[PDB]
Amino acid sequence: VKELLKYSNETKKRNFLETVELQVGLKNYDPQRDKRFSGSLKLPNCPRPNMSICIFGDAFDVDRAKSCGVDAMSVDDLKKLNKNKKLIKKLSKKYNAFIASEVLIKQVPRLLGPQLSKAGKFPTPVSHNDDLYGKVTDVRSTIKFQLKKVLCLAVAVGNVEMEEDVLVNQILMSVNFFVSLLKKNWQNVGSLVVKSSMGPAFRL
Amino acid sequence: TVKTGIAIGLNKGKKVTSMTPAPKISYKKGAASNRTKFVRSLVREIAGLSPYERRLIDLIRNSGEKRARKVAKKRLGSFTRAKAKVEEMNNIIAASRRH
Amino acid sequence: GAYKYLEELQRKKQSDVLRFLQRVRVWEYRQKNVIHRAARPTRPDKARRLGYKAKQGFVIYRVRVRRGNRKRPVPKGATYGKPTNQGVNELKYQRSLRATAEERVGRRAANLRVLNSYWVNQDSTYKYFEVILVDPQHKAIRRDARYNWICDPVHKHREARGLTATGKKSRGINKGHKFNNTKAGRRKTWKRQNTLSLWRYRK
RNA sequence: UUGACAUUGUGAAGAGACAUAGAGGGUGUAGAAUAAGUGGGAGCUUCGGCGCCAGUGAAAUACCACUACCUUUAUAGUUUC
RNA sequence: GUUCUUUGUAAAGUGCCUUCGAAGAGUCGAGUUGUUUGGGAAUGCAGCUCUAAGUGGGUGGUAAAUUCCAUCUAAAGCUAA
RNA sequence: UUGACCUCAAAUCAGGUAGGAGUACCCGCUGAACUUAAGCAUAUCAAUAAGCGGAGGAAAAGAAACCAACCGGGAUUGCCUUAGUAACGGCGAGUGAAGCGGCAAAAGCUCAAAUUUGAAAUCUGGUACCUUCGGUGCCCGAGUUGUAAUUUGGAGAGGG
Repeated sequence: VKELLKYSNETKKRNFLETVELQVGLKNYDPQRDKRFSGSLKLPNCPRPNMSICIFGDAFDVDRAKSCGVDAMSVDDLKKLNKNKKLIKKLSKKYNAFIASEVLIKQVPRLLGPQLSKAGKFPTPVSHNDDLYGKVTDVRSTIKFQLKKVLCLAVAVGNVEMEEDVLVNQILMSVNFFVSLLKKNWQNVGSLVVKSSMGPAFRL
Repeated sequence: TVKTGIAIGLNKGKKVTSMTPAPKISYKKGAASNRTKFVRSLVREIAGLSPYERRLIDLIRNSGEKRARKVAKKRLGSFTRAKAKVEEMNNIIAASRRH
Repeated sequence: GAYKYLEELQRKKQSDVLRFLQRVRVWEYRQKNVIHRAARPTRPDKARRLGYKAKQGFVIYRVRVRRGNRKRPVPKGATYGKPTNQGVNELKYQRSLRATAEERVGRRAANLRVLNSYWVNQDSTYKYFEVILVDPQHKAIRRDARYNWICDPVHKHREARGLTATGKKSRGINKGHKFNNTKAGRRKTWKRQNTLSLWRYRK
């Protein structure tokens, strides 16, 4: 189980030889086809910090600009509409709201090809800002399948504790197992190869 | 399960005090036992598979279980027998090739 | 016991091991006679569940029967009737190969009162079975509160009638609403509802 | 009579998928350059080679999970004719 | 009814607890061929091909997926009226 | 060389048993046509006659891999009811059941599957006598490729 090997727990804290903070991936095995319907395309909601410092571009106005300097990243306003229009893309993702959908008419010319903007297919506009910040920096895992039957994502860090990250890969063993369509194969939880970025892989 | 005490209802019947005695020996005829479990796997390593069971495991490991149930149903009988058959061969693929 | 092992072993005939042993013995019976006496039973596990005791009066027999169907014995194909009634090669039998083989070995050894039998081999041209018969002549079997019923004329040629397992499965002496037409005495029961009975009084 | 399957097996060559680990090459113009190409990346590392805050395009490289498109590229076992 | 041999370091019956606890395979079923039948997506029965399992399998009179309840125990046999 | 084991033999050896008859009533397989449909091809007749094989005094069957959906019944059969109904069917002519209720009659069970293994304790035949449908001494063989004892699901056994 998850209590034995590392997985996202204990064992791999004697295997890392780096000084920096890196995020590990979790490889699963789920047989699917080449069509456009079979797959687990959701957003596995994690509880505690993943410490992945993916600096944002939060632009809020009035009393939403003040509740942006505790758990979130960059604190912006509605005056910063001509700020990132040029060529600067120093943000992994952004986050608008109720007072930024009217100001969502001039932040569309330079975010089309990749699409890191605030649309209506991947949750960006919310009036509850200090609630969805513990879901983007804590990481609510971004998913989108390609062509074959395998899939990787993101959990948390390994320079923390053991029973505090055992609830991070807990609501992931039941998130990529549910959205995983009824057009799949034998076992939706099988081959487990957990490689970080320096050391070996442990299996369950 | 208790009744409605009336003619019909979700419980069509009479409200009578149930006695329920000790059940028969003719209920556990699906019981395996250490006598059978033992010999069953012993003679299975001696007899093994067959030609249809060989390309049956290479059908799963090569394609899938939806396709393997689609073969053994025309190879055998019911979809109920197909479910049971694949459960068996998969404990031999995982517990032999890896363990 | 070897019986528990030999029993489940003869359930996985789809294995390369049994099909080699088979090939050897099937050729063996094929190099013999159509009807001959087998010294020792090949399946004492199946033989013992039928009622087998090793000693005097226990005759084991081997039958080399042909397969296919029953071609009507009409010369040239000569019928005379209706097309629905005019079948020739789509003709079967109301009896199984097993049952029928026992009947031919009984026309041979009539002093014996055959028990039953089981399948042993088969290729395509022939089918093979291992029969068991008992002789109510020996005082060893004549007495004994296990076979007393055999020595009586009520058990003289059970296979000739179908008082045997295979014949009672074919004759359909089973319990059920599916075997209602032939619960016990198909013809007697048939003739039973086909009977117009009236009492001294017409109700 | 003709096809099908049972009967009905042991091999050899020749084409041939597959389970598997290594390897390998593809956007021609720009960016001295090898782009369907995603996420982590300021370092992995006794070097520093590239980097990179920088820059150009339809698309940024060692740190590459291979999650990949792909290989009639070499095989440890089976396979269709 | 009267009478002779002690059946016997024989066996049967019950009460409490523990471990267990084996129940018939070229059979079941299925497809199809034909036949019988009150049997209707196939009533039984025989052929040939395929070819079972054990919290299992048979049946619940409409085939089927799916999650279930009922209900018993085939593939051995014997018995008067 | 001597002695077994396996399998297949020989005799006017020993001791046995089979065929054929009958066939009113019962158990199988094979199997019609006529008739009717105002014709006649499915159908009906009929799962009948004849034919081939097997018994007894009854015979076969039978203690549920049942019938039900009840406050469930509870081996076989027969009769009354069901009901001439459900269903079947050129949906035509026609054919064609069952559980139940009532009642007569009433019977139960045993073999494989298990280490007797501190003991093949089991049984045939010869032969001696006898208390002669049978008992018992002695000798062969059966037979350990499994005979008694025990136990068959309703249980039940190894143990205490």
